[PDB]
Amino acid sequence: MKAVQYTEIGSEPVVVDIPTPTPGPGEILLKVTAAGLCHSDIFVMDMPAAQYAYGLPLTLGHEGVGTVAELGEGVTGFGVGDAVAVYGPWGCGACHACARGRENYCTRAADLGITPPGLGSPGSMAEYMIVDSARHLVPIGDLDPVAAAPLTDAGLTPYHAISRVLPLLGPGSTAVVIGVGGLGHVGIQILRAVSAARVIAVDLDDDRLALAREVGADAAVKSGAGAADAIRELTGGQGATAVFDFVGAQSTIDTAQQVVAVDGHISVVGIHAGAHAKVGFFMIPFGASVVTPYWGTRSELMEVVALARAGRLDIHTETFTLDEGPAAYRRLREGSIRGRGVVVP
Amino acid sequence: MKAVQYTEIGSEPVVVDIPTPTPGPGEILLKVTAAGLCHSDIFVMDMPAAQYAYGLPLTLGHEGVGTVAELGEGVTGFGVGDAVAVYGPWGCGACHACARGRENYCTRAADLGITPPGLGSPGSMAEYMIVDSARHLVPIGDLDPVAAAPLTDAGLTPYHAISRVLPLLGPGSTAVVIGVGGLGHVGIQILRAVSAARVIAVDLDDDRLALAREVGADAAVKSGAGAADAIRELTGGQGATAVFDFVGAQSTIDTAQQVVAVDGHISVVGIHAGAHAKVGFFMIPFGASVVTPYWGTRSELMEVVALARAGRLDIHTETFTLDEGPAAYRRLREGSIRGRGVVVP
Amino acid sequence: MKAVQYTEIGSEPVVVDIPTPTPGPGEILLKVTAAGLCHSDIFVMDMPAAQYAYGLPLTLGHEGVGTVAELGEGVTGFGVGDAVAVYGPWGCGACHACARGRENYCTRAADLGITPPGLGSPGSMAEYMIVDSARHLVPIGDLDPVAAAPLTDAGLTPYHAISRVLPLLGPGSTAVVIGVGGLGHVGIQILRAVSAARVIAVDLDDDRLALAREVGADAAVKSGAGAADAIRELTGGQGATAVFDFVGAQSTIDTAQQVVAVDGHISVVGIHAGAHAKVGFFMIPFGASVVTPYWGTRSELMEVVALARAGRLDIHTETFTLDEGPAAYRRLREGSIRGRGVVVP
Amino acid sequence: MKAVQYTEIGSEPVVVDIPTPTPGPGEILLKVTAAGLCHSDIFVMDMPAAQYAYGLPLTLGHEGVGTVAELGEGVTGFGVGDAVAVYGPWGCGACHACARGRENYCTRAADLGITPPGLGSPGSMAEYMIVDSARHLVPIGDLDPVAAAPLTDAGLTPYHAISRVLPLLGPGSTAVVIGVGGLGHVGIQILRAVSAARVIAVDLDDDRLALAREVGADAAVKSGAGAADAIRELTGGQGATAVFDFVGAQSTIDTAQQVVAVDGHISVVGIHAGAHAKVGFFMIPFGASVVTPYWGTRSELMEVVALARAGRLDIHTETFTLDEGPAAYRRLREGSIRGRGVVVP
Ligand SMILES: NC(=O)c1ccc[n+]([C@@H]2O[C@H](COP(=O)([O-])OP(=O)(O)OC[C@H]3O[C@@H](n4cnc5c(N)ncnc54)[C@H](O)[C@@H]3O)[C@@H](O)[C@H]2O)c1
Ligand SMILES: NC(=O)c1ccc[n+]([C@@H]2O[C@H](COP(=O)([O-])OP(=O)(O)OC[C@H]3O[C@@H](n4cnc5c(N)ncnc54)[C@H](O)[C@@H]3O)[C@@H](O)[C@H]2O)c1
Ligand SMILES: NC(=O)c1ccc[n+]([C@@H]2O[C@H](COP(=O)([O-])OP(=O)(O)OC[C@H]3O[C@@H](n4cnc5c(N)ncnc54)[C@H](O)[C@@H]3O)[C@@H](O)[C@H]2O)c1
Ligand SMILES: NC(=O)c1ccc[n+]([C@@H]2O[C@H](COP(=O)([O-])OP(=O)(O)OC[C@H]3O[C@@H](n4cnc5c(N)ncnc54)[C@H](O)[C@@H]3O)[C@@H](O)[C@H]2O)c1
Ligand SMILES: [Zn+2]
Ligand SMILES: [Zn+2]
Ligand SMILES: [Zn+2]
Ligand SMILES: [Zn+2]
Ligand SMILES: [Zn+2]
Ligand SMILES: [Zn+2]
Ligand SMILES: [Zn+2]
Ligand SMILES: [Zn+2]
Repeated sequence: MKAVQYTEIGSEPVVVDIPTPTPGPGEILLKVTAAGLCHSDIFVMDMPAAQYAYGLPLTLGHEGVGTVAELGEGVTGFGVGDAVAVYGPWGCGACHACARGRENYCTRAADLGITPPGLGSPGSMAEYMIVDSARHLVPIGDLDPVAAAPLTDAGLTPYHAISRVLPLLGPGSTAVVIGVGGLGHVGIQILRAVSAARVIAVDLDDDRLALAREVGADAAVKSGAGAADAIRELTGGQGATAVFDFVGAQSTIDTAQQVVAVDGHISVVGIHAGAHAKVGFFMIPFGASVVTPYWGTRSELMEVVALARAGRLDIHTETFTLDEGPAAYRRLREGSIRGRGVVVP
Repeated sequence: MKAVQYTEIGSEPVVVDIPTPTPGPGEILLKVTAAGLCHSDIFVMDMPAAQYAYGLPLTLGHEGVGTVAELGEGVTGFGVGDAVAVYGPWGCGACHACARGRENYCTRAADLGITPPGLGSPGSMAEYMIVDSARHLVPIGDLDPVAAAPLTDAGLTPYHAISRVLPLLGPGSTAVVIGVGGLGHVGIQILRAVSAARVIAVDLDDDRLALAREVGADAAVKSGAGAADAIRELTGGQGATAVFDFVGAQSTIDTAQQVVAVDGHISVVGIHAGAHAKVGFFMIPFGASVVTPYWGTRSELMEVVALARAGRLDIHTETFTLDEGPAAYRRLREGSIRGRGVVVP
Repeated sequence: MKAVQYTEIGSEPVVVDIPTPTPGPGEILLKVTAAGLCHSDIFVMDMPAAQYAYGLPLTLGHEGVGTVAELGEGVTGFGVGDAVAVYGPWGCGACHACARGRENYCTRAADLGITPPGLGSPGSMAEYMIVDSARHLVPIGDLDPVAAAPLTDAGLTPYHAISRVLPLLGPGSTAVVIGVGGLGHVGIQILRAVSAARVIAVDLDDDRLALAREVGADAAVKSGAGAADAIRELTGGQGATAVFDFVGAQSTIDTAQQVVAVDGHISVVGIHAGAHAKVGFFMIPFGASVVTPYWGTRSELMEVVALARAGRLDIHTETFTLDEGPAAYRRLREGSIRGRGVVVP
Repeated sequence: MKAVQYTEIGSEPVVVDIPTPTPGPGEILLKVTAAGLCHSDIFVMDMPAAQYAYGLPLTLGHEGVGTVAELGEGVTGFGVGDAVAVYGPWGCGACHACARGRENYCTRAADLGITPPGLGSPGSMAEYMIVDSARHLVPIGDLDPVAAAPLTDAGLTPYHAISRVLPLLGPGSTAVVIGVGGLGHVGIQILRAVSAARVIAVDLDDDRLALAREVGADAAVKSGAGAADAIRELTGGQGATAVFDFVGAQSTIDTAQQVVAVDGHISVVGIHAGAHAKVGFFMIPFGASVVTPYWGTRSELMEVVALARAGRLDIHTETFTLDEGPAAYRRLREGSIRGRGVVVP
């Protein structure tokens, strides 16, 4: 089968031919119908040799949608042909966090060597993929697979981050979204669907600001040195109830601390090496909590799928072939994918 | 009347003789029965002239209990003789936060120049004090005033910090308490009363470790370079569900980040200028939130008083006269008060 | 001044001339700009002499908006001319419930004879009204008073009822609204604004079904014997996550129990003498909780006003003069006010 | 193997000899070390033929602990020898409720015919039992099996009921526990461990009131006509924040409604044919929610075990042989087991 793999430290992903896999006991083989590119793939491929821990080669792609092709021995709950999305942050399934479907916060996964598809286990950017267990599949019914693939991360991660502090986001609240890319442009729509928050979007690029308005942002602000003041002008000196930073650079985190309200929240979702919020007296308002959330929970993925089926999400995508896999990643690096890049095998 | 005041930037507090205040409309005059010393007083008195903002002179004492002595015009809801504790973090009373009793997170107080007694307004460390409004008094009934004064902050503050994440502290959880002083020793007892968390205490002083055990900590380990390893030995690789740092030095925050669990919590309660948690990827576990909480809410103060009335709080105190005020603050600076220092005018 | 009063048991309200009131200490005098009619007014007037406890005469009107006309001694926080809404369920202001702004659940108000305007205290259906304390006024800025008056109950009450179980109403959830009248037509709109719930409206009146669709209901079905089956056809055998019954007749409550989901919720909001949910095994699904909520909290009222200011609420009203007061109550009785009747003095 | 089975409508259970089961794919065979008797078993056996739905014969016992004796094909996560407690309310594992581990509220189980061991599937009152899947096993380590068995229901069910409203039970709150039997005597101890509530116990029998005090009730009161007054005598006319009714007869539910506080909670846990709370205006206080909860969640069972391991639970048991099975049910019917009856095969 055809797949797109990271094969050498510091090199670009390449199209390879590798054996179509066979599902073992408990496992499920999907024919992949759509595979999303995530900016985290770029972070991974940029890691120095001394830090990269996912193994080589690695079939990329941790946003996966497909149809069930073959059932491993003993698998129940799905039949051949079923359209499903892959729950990515695999956990042990048995610890206290896993018991609540919070497998993203599994306390055993690291020790047991359990890794996500595309991030340690073979990913979805191939004609076929293996899923470890039936509980990491979620039915999507007749959802267009291309729009559905981003739901597994671009949808799921912001959904989780927002969900952590949803009770803060009542009428009169303001939510700031920094970074209107794959995650950001979906995060705006989630905010509008599950809360009455006023949504202020922030990006370096005017066209991304335009995208922000297209998907529902009430306001759009240019990132950089003037952004904090501009956000405050919109909120009055009260500041923003919550800031969801899908960039996570030191500059954006700094902006977030300068606009967040007393008893508010900063979610640092974007990943930038060494960048960090500075949480201490006189450096952040009283009671404004900060967190680096990770991916999302099982029930949350189901909720994201429900938003999509209700027509509440307009996922902006561009489609590529598998052969275009490497070219798509160059486009992602350069910031020319207006939304989510999705490979259709 | 006799009072203890901060009078000169960089000097020691001095016992003075100022006029006895008279309650204006809405105000209540208390005969002060007990005034707690707080380590925050030391921070305030150590601020450079360029940073000190509370005005000179200042009557110290933001932990106050007393008996209703005189009602200002219009005041209803209390009678002369009523024993009361004073709610410290005064708010505008009208904003969204205040409307929920969360006056500590009032978004108007700073602009309106509303300040706490002993931290901008005349404090409790005098024979008498003024309270601005009935809603800032809470009934204590027949509670011993000496052990009651500390409830207003030594109790309230850790109680609020713990309350922010109470749902995390189920059976099986671990709470670490760094700093077993005024706040810490009460924080331990709160944890034991409102949760099933296992409580691990940390301090530099072995006698304070003993105190931690006396008030019900399950374990108590020396602070410093070996603390994180010792803590982890006790919890196993899982780490602590929540860390309540009542020291807030960089070293103690660092320890906090080194032991906190995935999806856990760090509460930086102690105040050390420039000290801050570093919240970013690869520097703290996924999902581990961090906050600097501030004082507490009105209903929380009521709840702390209810804990004390139910005999759940063994508050350790040393009693001083007003004249001993300055000396008591020296005792606190050097760390020789086993618990809370309390002045009885 | 002119006012509409209930003056004798079993009779209709009448237009009377009574003295314009003078604000005492702490009180505020409003020039009333809008007074809403509530169906609870009909319940009150329909009570037998032996049950009616609100005293006679009684100036009706517990939905009130006005401008501050006169300040009582020592009142602060408002100036003459300020546009305000009246928070109705007055509480003691000092109990644990009140300290959280939940004055609707005040545990002292009964004992202290603290009653709401229009429901024991003189109401808003008059040229002027007295408000007991500044904490019972909420600023409405430039909101049109006619549309604003219903926010104080028709908005507040459903808002509170929904807010009790907001975390249940995630994507994929369903909320049934029974009764598309004053409260119901606003409750529909609150659901769409603060949740991703699908909204199914239920009413006896075909024109009210149309109103439900006009204000955002995803579906509307005829009430009565066939309604449960029809609701279930819409939701599949899962049933409705939550049912908000703004009628509260035995028949509508029976419908609610027949459609509510496992671990769902029934909020019996509407008031019908003797009607009640029957909560017992085999009579209702496991975990489906039931409550009769009352009015709403202070912070909730602020949140309702914020919804209105953000253009999230389209309140359907019909305007009457004071002289038309009694005629308007007759219209309310016959069910010919499409939304909320509002008197403009 | 020997087992205790319900074999004939209206008859007592009998000791039988039936084949030892063999684990199918995914299933686990346990050697049973302890099997708890529950009063629900009596309710089941008292069901008329027309209502009884669990099939005959039925091996009784929905409280089970044992050691892993054999793994079915492809089972992972447990080894032969492992000591485990059985999670009883089996769900589909894949719906939105199950994804959160709330299998007790699975919306698919009825339609799929998924039934609990002892309540439709073969129970634990036998030398060996089958568990359908690994996710329904929780490790107990070296916990004594006799005292562990009750954790799976007598512990889990009260734990879940209390957990639904735990935020209500702060310092100053009162929890009433009606019925100090298998569940009740554990419920009292859970309240003391996970909250600061004052616990008032109610029972018909003085010796059960003695039991209540032995396990930490703050007060004990005779059930019946005088109970409501006696509870209010203890709580002051304020009422009880929460009432956990482990009897659930019309009379005890009536008592609960007569004592519950405004904005409080009644949990109808006990099962008595036809009895129900009557939730309507003037029949119950404002905001006081009522629910019939069912069993408990996966993470809750883990928490219960964690309480036991930390020594927070003193489970009163009497031990029986399998041969004494029927005799023990006679003892339970007459109310002469002082706590929980446990069969040790
Ligand atoms: N925490 C998690 O569990 C997790 C999950 C998924 C993605 N991520 C991270 O989230 C981030 C976003 O991922 P993506 O795939 O949506 O990225 P993307 O490449 O699709 O979009 C990046 C967007 O951010 C904007 N941007 C860059 N710098 C900015 C700045 N200084 N200020 C404002 N906007 C700026 C760009 O213009 C672009 O619109 C990445 O860092 C990724 O690694 C984290
Ligand atoms: N966030 C808030 O609203 C707020 C409110 C009250 C107090 N505080 C702060 O809390 C802190 C504690 O106040 P307090 O009155 O309890 O002080 P305290 O003087 O009574 O007690 C200090 C304790 O901390 C211990 N300690 C100091 N350094 C330590 C370290 N490196 N490791 C372990 N233990 C150490 C000491 O041995 C002593 O037992 C102060 O910084 C105070 O300003 C903050
Ligand atoms: N619990 C509280 O705090 C609270 C607060 C305000 C109002 N209420 C109660 O809410 C109820 C509604 O008040 P309102 O002013 O909105 O009433 P309304 O007269 O404005 O509207 C009544 C609506 O209910 C519909 N209706 C009547 N019977 C019905 C039935 N059998 N099935 C379906 N629809 C039916 C009518 O067609 C009409 O559309 C009243 O009982 C009032 O007492 C309770
Ligand atoms: N909802 C659920 O998921 C679930 C789960 C387990 C048990 N239950 C039910 O809970 C109830 C208790 O079960 P158990 O096994 O603990 O019972 P048990 O037989 O062990 O104990 C019953 C206790 O209730 C007392 N009692 C009986 N009538 C009383 C009254 N009128 N007032 C006060 N006390 C009274 C008895 O004296 C005894 O102490 C049963 O009805 C059972 O079916 C429900
Ligand atoms: Zn990603
Ligand atoms: Zn796990
Ligand atoms: Zn202090
Ligand atoms: Zn305020
Ligand atoms: Zn009303
Ligand atoms: Zn009150
Ligand atoms: Zn049972
Ligand atoms: Zn299920």
